[PDB]
Amino acid sequence: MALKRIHKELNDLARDPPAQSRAGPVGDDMFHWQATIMGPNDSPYQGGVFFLTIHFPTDYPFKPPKVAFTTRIYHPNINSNGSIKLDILRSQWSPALTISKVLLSISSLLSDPNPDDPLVPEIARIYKTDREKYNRIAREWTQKYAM
Amino acid sequence: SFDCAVCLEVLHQPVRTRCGHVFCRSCIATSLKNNKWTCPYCRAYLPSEGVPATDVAKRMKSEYKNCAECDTLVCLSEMRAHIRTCQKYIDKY
Ligand SMILES: [Zn+2]
Ligand SMILES: [Zn+2]
Ligand SMILES: [Zn+2]
Repeated sequence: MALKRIHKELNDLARDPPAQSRAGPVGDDMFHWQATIMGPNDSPYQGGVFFLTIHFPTDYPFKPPKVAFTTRIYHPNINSNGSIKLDILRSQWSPALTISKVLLSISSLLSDPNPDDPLVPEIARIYKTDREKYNRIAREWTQKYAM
Repeated sequence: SFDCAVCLEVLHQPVRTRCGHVFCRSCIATSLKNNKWTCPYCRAYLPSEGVPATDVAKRMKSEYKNCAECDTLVCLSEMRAHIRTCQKYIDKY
């Protein structure tokens, strides 16, 4: 069940590769993937390359994959352990979602943070009251950890 | 498209929900077991699994597709039966 669905996703990724992310299994553990996401243009992450680890559950797609950044990133919805606060990875997961769609949602999160439901309150505070300070710090972390 | 949004394969025994969406019988059943009363595509409230999509099943009897692993041309109404038994599939899994 889950294994065939994961294989199908990998094949569709190879047949129409996305313009701004790559993803695939680590060795021949089909349930353990690594992904790369480009920092979005017009965001403070622009020019950066961010690595993610993906663990699929054995009842996928009925439970969400576990997704975390391994590259350090300064963002109000991603913490120092790489955990991602994103509703489609939790209560709003649906079985029609795919890794391709998750990666697009994470790119959208980088472009447009959600400072009102944050994972890191201190960063959300800066994002809301001093946007250019947030931009400067996020850019500095991109230059240090993602390039 | 005759694909199921849940399993991503060609529909098998398609079922249509009240919100108009069509899934394999086993896919919408398993979806509702895991997240009750909810469409697995549009998240609309669903009071039941739905009804057999006999119109979709009829249309699939005259459609054909090449097997993703052995390239043989297979009728869509028989695609699940093919991938169950195709040696190129069995070989990979
Ligand atoms: Zn299905
Ligand atoms: Zn629906
Ligand atoms: Zn075949």
